[PDB]
Amino acid sequence: LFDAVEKAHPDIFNSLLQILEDGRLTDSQGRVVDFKNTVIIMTTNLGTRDISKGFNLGFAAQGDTKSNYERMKNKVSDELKQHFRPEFLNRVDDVVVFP
Amino acid sequence: DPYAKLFEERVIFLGVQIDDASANDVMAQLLCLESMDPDRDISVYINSPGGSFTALTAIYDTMQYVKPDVQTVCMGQAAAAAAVLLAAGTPGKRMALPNARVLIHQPYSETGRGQVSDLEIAANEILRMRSQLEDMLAKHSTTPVEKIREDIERDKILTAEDALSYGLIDQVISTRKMDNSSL
Amino acid sequence: DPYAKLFEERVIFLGVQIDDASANDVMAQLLCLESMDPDRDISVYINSPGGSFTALTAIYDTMQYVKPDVQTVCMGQAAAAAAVLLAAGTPGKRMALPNARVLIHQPYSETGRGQVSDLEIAANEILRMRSQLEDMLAKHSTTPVEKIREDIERDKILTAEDALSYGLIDQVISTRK
Amino acid sequence: DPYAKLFEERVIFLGVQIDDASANDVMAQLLCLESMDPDRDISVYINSPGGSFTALTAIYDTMQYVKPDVQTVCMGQAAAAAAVLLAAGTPGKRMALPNARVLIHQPYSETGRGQVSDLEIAANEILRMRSQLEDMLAKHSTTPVEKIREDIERDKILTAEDALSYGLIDQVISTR
Amino acid sequence: DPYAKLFEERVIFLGVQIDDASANDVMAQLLCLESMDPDRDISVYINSPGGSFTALTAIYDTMQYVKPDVQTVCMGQAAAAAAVLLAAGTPGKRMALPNARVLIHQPYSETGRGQVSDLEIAANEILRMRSQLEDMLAKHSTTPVEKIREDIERDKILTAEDALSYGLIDQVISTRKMD
Amino acid sequence: DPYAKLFEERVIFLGVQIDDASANDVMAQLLCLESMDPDRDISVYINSPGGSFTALTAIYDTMQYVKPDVQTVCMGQAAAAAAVLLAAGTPGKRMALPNARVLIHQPYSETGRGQVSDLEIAANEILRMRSQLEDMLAKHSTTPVEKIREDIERDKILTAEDALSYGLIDQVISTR
Amino acid sequence: DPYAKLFEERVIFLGVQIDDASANDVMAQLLCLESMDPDRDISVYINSPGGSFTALTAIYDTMQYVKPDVQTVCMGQAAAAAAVLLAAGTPGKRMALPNARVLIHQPYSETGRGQVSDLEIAANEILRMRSQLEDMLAKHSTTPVEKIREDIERDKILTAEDALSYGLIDQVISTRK
Amino acid sequence: DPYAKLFEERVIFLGVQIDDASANDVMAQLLCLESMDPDRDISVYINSPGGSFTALTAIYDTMQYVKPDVQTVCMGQAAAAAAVLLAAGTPGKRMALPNARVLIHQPYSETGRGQVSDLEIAANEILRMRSQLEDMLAKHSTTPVEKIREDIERDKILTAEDALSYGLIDQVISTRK
Repeated sequence: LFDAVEKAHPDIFNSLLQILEDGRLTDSQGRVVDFKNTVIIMTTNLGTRDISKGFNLGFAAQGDTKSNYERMKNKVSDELKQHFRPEFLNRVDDVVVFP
Repeated sequence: DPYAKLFEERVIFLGVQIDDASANDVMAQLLCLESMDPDRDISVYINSPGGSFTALTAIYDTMQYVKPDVQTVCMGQAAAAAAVLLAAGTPGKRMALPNARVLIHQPYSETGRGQVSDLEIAANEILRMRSQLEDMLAKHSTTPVEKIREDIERDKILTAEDALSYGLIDQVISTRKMDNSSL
Repeated sequence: DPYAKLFEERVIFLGVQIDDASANDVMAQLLCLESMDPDRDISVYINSPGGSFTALTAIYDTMQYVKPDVQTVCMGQAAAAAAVLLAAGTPGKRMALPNARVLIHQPYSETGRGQVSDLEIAANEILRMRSQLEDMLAKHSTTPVEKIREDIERDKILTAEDALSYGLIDQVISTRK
Repeated sequence: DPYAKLFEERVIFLGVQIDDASANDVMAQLLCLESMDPDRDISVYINSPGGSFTALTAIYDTMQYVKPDVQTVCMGQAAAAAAVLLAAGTPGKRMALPNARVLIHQPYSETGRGQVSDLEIAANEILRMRSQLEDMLAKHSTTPVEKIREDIERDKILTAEDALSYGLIDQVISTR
Repeated sequence: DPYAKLFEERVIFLGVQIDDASANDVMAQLLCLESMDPDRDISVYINSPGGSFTALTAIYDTMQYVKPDVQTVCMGQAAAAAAVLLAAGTPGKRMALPNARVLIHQPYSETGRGQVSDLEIAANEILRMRSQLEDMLAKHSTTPVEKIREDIERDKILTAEDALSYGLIDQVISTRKMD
Repeated sequence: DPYAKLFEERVIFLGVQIDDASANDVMAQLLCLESMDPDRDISVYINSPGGSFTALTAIYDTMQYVKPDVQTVCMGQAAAAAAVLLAAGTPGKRMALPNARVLIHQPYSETGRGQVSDLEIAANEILRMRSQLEDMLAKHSTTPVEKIREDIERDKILTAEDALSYGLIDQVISTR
Repeated sequence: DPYAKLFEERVIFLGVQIDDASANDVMAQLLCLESMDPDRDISVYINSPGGSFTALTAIYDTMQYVKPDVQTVCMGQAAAAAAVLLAAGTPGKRMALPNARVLIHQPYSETGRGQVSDLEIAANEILRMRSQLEDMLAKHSTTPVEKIREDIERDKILTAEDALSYGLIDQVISTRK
Repeated sequence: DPYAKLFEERVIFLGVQIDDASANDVMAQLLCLESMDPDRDISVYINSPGGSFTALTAIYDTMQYVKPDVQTVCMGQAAAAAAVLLAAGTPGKRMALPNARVLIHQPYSETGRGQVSDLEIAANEILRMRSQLEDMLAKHSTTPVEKIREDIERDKILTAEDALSYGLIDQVISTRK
């Protein structure tokens, strides 16, 4: 488990690539340790700063029919694409948004 | 600076007479906004008393060229060329203030002194521009082209609901509405 | 400068005549103020000698649209367009300085040389403008609409107490509490 | 610039004509100075050759509204609107320089071509403005309203001692 | 500042009358763009109604001398010298918006009071300018020079398709979704 | 910005025709310099012709009001109100350049068309300004008052040594 | 701005008419460029239509005094004094664009109302300025002084190749291969 | 900007019509230069076509007032009021360009409508001004005052070598070898 992934430097996770694609990691002594039987979870709250928001700037007729879940899902997707490299997000099996 | 805050939220604001400098600024801003994000919509607020025709044409082409949808808000008045820009927004996202008017009329122009051949060429050009304006107004509206030709003979003023019935706009805003907020 | 601070505590000055640029700036500031805090009221100070009708309608619409309540203060004078802007505030929050004048009159306009058809179209347009103005005045006041029709035939100047009794001002401020 | 500095020593100049823009600037400055410290006095320096009546009214109401005392100093001249603004200060704080002139006269107005009814309305309005001006001059001075009304029929110029005898100022300052 | 961002991507706007100051600014921008990167494309956008001939020649010579390819895009109108500048871009990289107009005509000029010899010299100079104009137009077009002379006798206005068939531009770009 | 440096040290220039705007500018500058330090001295340089008399009285009051001493240096010329300002400094430190000139004359006035009574009030007022003029000229000089009356009837131009003999200045600066 | 960069690599534009302000600015930039580096070249690009004779002489004297070699490039045109500055550069480093022109003619001037003696003094100065002009032209050109005197009687326009044959420039730019 | 760099090196550059504003600017710059260093010399560049008389006297007095030697360098032209300032610099440091010219003549002035006494006072003052100007010319030159009086009656024009012969300047710059 990697808790609060967004609060680390955006380079440590460069070391997770070979973990998420090859299931292995080499220490400084040259020994290979496999990760093929582990379950990797990374928790974050990116893109959730605007849950208590009513409307956007500018005039608009009617209103957003989408619930908070859809708007927050779109915001999370945008922030995830903004924060992480495409090759890192291409290796993650599932991205789950918590309502 | 409220204008900078509006721009950061992807709102392009047009409140001056449409000329070459204003058209260049609008096109530059539209290109920059498209480059920043080719997915988020761009909002254009119209409070202009018409303007030149070439600048109108350039702005219209730039609006039709960019990838993101364009949301046009009539705000005050749209006298001669601003009405076309209001009608040139993405269908379904063209709205207007309640107490606003939209005016439409055929273009007005004048030429300097010259020989008869030059005046004939100028008249041909002006007729071509008028036909182009009628085509653009017919494409982005509901009424048939013949109705447009009959209507733009003289100054025609339409209210918000009159414009909605005409098809230039799609919605009339009344008051700020909160989101559903249903989790 | 004091202007930036007055903006910081959500106060907008309208001290010049109502034109396109001034209305545009006022409505941009209104939108920004609504965005920053959609619950705290926005204070608008009226010190303008009227202006164009289209800018009047734009400011009125953008002031009725915003969620926060609008708190309008008449300051010095409020003539024609400024009178409507002052009277368009949230009920119970439209107040004026003790000594002040509110001037109301029917719109005045000039039409260029043209054929008869254009002139009668312009006459219809100005009649529609007058009708819209009197309807807007009637909506935001307790005075009957026909009384407004006969009153706006000529210049009508009202003091703070006259405006209070007319239905345009809710109360008059005298000293800080 | 010395203007901003004297602003934080809470001194406000009125050295230009009293019009809408200067009135709004002065009103905003007064509001900000009250906001910064609602207990210390605010100094208003007057060097203006009069101005419009609406600006007079707005500045007068703004000065009368706030708690902090309006300490009014007059240099050079204070004519028409400036005289009323100087006399509108808190009692005991209205002082002027030795050889300074204060001019008082009835309002002067000009209107364009119009019908009889419009001219009658304008005349009524200007008479009301003159009556209000006399009312403020009476309530902010010691001279009875009748003599003030008789005096503003023609332009009257008063020195610092003459102003003190009239009742507009409290004391004359020459050197600290 | 949108113009600064545009210049950061090697884009130059020409939407003002072609005079000495605008020509100097355009040439300085071209030299800076060449210096920063000598082998990458430079985009020039034309929305001008025309201008003086000397500034036109200066801008044309600067564009020809600078080695990276120049892509000229017409947005609104391109009249007189603007048409020549639009046609002076790299072949295959000259574009116009779907609704645009290109105006071409022979030069017009004014001279002051003077003796007959000075007037004759000025007439020779203006005829030389016109001949240079047909030479420049024919060099960058697919139209015979005699037809060029016949066409530019009076005001000739061409749409996007008319300009494309006439050889001034190379493509009419409709939208972005439809490549 | 040499002006900023000179204002930083102690220096204030008066090299523009005297009017309300320049008057208020010098007011702000003098008040700021007094606020920054009330124990030093202020140097005022005059290279301007005359101007409005109300501004002259106002700035005379301002110099006579603040506690710091005011030094006057005259270069180029000092005409009309400028001469009075030069002579209005603290005694002992009023100086001029060798080629400087001092011009003095009776005040010039120009009023608009009006009724007889308004013109009469204006004439009395301008006589009052004239009387203030010789009073100011005499109280700061060693010349008899009636001599000033008869001298200011027409244009009177004096050199540096002539001004020193008149009593308007104290020293003539040749070189430090 | 591009101008600041080109000044960083030692470039001076002359795109306005020749007068006191432009000449004074040229003085300032030339002196500063010499002070910063007296070894590298200084480039002057001219697009001027002419100007006063006093600024002509002052700028010519400044260019001659400044010991680093000065390159001159005629970009759009060079008329009257601009041609003189074009010829006043370091020999072997005077350039002109292909579609450029150079205009040369005798000076034009006017005098105010006055007595005969003052007019004679002014005419003598005018003749002296003209003589200095053809002397300065013959100094930096390969043509005989009599030919210059006869040619500058009226206006004369030369192309880049004509200017090269006349001796005004040294190289005619073609392109950057 | 090059002008700031020139000022940092203790150079005051003057190429404008002498008036009150220019005189006050020169006052401020000279006083600041003296304050920052009262020992190192100050160079003043003259490119003006003339000026007023009171400003001339003021600037002459303040330039003679300062401790540092005031070098004067003339470019292009120095006429009437500029010649006095050019010749009033410190001895041995009055410098001219090869083609610079100096114009000298008596002061020229006008007076308004007025009574005969006022015109007589003005005429006496003008005669005094001319006498002061000729005294200043004699003081700072090697020419007898009678020759100056008989010469400044009408416009006279001197080149660099003629200015050196007249004693107004000291040496003529040719080039930096």
